[PDB]
Amino acid sequence: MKRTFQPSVLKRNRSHGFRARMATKNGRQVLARRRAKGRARLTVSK
Amino acid sequence: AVVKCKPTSPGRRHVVKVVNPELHKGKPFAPLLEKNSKSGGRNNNGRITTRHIGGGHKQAYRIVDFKRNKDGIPAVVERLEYDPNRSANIALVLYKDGERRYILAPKGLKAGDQIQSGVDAAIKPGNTLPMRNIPVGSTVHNVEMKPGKGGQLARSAGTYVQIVARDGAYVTLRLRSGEMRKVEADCRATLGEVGNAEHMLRVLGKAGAARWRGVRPTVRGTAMNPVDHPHGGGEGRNFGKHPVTPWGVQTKGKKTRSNKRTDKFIVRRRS
RNA sequence: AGGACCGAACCGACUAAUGUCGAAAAAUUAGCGGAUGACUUGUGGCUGGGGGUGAAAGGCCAAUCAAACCGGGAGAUAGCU
RNA sequence: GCUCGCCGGAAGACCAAGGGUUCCUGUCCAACGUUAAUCGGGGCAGGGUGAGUCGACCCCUAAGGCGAGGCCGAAAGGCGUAGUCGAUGGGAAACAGGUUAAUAUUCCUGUACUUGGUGUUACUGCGAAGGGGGGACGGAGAAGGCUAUGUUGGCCGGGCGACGGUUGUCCCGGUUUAAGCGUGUAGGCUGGUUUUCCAGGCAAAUCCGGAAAAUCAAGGCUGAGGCGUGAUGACGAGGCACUACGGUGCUGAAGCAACAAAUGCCCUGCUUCCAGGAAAAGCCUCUAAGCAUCAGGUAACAUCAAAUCGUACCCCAAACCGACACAGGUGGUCAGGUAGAGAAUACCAAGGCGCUUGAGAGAACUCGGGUGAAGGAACUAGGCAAAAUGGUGCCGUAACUUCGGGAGAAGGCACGCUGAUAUGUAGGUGAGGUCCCUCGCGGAUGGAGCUGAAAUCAGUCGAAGAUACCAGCUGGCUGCAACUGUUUAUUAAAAACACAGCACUGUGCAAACACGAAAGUGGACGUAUACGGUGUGACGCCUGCCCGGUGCCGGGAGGUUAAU
RNA sequence: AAUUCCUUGUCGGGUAAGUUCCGACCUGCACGAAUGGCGUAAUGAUGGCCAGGCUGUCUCCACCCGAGACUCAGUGAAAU
RNA sequence: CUUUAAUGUUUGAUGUUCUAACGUUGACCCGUAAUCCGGGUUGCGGACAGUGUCUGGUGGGUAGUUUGACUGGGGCGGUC
RNA sequence: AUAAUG
RNA sequence: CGCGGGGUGGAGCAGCCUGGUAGCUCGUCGGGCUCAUAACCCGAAGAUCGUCGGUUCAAAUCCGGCCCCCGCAACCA
Repeated sequence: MKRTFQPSVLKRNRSHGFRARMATKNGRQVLARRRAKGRARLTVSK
Repeated sequence: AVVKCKPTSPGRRHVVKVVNPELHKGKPFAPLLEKNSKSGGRNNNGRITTRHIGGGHKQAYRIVDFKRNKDGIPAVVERLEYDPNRSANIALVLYKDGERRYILAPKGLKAGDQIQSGVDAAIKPGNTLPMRNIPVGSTVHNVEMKPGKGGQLARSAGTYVQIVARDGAYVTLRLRSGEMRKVEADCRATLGEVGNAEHMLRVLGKAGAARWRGVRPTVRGTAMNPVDHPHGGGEGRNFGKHPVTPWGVQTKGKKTRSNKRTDKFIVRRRS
């Protein structure tokens, strides 16, 4: 079967990445929730 | 000649190609070419607008000379050319100054023919001059809605507008739809009928024929579910509903012409 | 010349068997259909929750779609178990 | 270590995507491996990723994202100009050999090549977000010229062989060599050079474009491969040498010819067809704003610089994606022998493995299959499943039809080996020689050698010669849909959906319509032979009767009618 | 007849025997001319039906070869 | 007061011409190496069109919901 | 202007 | 078996929701017109209302049963 997740670091960085979140206020809300959450992982990264 | 294809294979039996031997077999004049990427019918929002289009063979836009800005300049057509976007053929006119620009091809045109533009020009077809020196009732095309606009009316193949009345600066016209309307006398117009009138004769002849035209197949509304389309439903092609557009606007008899401000230009309604 | 014929790759998923604590949350085996085209696919985008997309099944949109998922109203309500 | 067996268009060898040390060595093993394990993608420790030439980064650009002002929007924000991102594209340049336990076009050896900076010398007018040329393009088909590669012959080296023959028409092995440089071929395109004039190319122009003559008939561009050089070098079978018995040191002959032949190259071609087939920069060329004893531009030489990142391993999988060491899913490249039309398929080479539980028993029953007397669909919801049909050449082939079909209709015949025709033919390829010549990778003549079907005749073997794998069941009536296609991924591949065609209807462009509170786009850079919508669904013969109800359209007298 | 209730209508053909199929009789429960009507060559993993051929589909199964079942050793589930 | 004529004043109901509002996805020039936008001339329309306020009408495109019970089960019928 | 049949 | 409608001169149809006194066309009968028929013209006859019972002063009319006809319903495993 073809699994729904076919990996791709580039497409992941361009959407789920830090800069993709910084591009709009809605992503900054996400990062604010991340820092509020206290999680060590702010965003996916190399 | 409009040769009919032999039914050597299925789906070719109904094909009726319109051969045009006069057309040049070679590459288009390079500088006038420019990119024309497909839109897919999507808008800036990216949501679909014009349904059942897109796809088809790649094509490049031609910079046809609508305005005919040159005045009193002699010219000779170099070679006929086919514009994939257009139904009508285009001619690569060679101006005396050596500048080249494509224009719409009159039905009465051949290679090496001489033409010219300007307020003077000539009654000879293919010339483009403002509607004042034009004799009443002569065939015209590429009419401008406003002076300097370039080209608007009857630019399609096989289409032409004939003068019926000339009310001073106003110039009444018989549009191909039969809807009479006046235009400014200052507006330029090209004499003679538009060429490639045989384009209507083509009947495609195959299921995939829409696909390279950028046309896409249309789904009938009865086939659609009631949630998606106002029609449809039932357990056996049930109907009985009044016909409508998918958004619910009435069809098969629902006029929507009400700009109001432009109505004054209109004289007689289409019939 | 062909949405042409036969037939691999490739694609499509018709019959039966196998298998339904299976090797696999849809397969494999033995036969099929398409296969120069309305073809297939790689890569990167655009279109999204009363909307998208849809050669139209009311399908598809992260194994969930006659209205996705997440979180918040919310300890909703339930003459019911 | 000796044998068997499997894939061998892969079950092999290189990468990308994607994993993140799984790579190599030492050592250990509880836990990890469906078994034991002194084994391991497991534990621990150490080692391993070498670039001016590869890629990325970089210059540039498509879809598209962001977006200085701006427009719009209750706020958030949306749209979008200049710009700048975005390779899945384009853009300068490296090969051969050798070496490590694990890395190399990256190191070493040999041989080069390209883009810039600087200095000297000899000369010269140089110079933009500007112009032009170039970059720069489709499907399909055909044929020619070559190569990768294979076979044979020759040559070289070795063997002459443990059951019969085997110094011969004999057997085994080797016969490998690039980038660069020189020549510039097969072949492809375009008539060139000189001068004048000019509303053309947002300004200018010697460039391009156009109009004129002058004058000769070729010049120039593009272009695989070949031949020399690179290379009296490297590589090289086998001996000769040392063994911690893993390997190292040394030596090293021939290294040609003919034929077959690509999906690879010439070809980003030629021809043909329509569905008319990116953008920009690097590149070439022309000027302006400018600047001339300068700065710059060209040529030669010297010299310097080319940084940064990736480089291990897996990569159709136990390392990716699948909760598994999972019969699944995952793009590209290289690519041989025999048989065959074939990348099918069968058997093999190089190469990789025998799939992480075995040993006996040989029951019912289950699964994967072989064969089976007589009947041959009597089975059953139903010829489901199996059996069978199966290739090439040739004969022959109906009803019906839109005159292409049906059709590969159906139904038969000829298929092996050997010899002769013919001490292997037709054909293909092509040396020696001769001859022409404006001398070259030449044009003719000439035919050795090599390669090599097919057909006829004769003979012969087997029960069976398309002998295996491979490899259509066919015919007739009829329903339906024209047909190709498309659909419920994961129980519905269909009469449904779509379909060309036909009809009606909407629309004069600031188009109807569509998204969006709006701006703006889409339609469309199209516009009435255009497009949207609906219905119908090739084609052939056709398509009536009814406007009462309902929908639409036209008309406006009057009745009525809200805000005001 | 993908519409036909009554019904397995009736007549004719195919089969020894045919609620299906083909042709026809029209009493069309409840076809009808672009939610098209009637034909139609080619085409079909389409529906129904017939023949040849072919066969363990069956009459009636039999035997053999392999993977399990079984025994021994090792590891070691599940629903309930 | 009734009935009526001339002129002025005060406004309403119409039909034409005009420009200054306004519309301009006409052309040219500039910001500007930008077709956006803005500004300046000019052309064609022109107190139309358009938007806002208010209101009539149409309105399943959309939203919130209704669609009772009794019943020898349910529904039909009947009943309250 | 309307008149069928024998 | 349920709901709704209908039954009237020889035939096809009103009146049958507000019960006092059933009409229409055609056919039939008689007399004209034509040499005759059909037609035309004139005149006349013909049904106490499917049948059987109840209220009501009185019923084709309202009510109820029965005998018929017709449309529709006869549903979800």
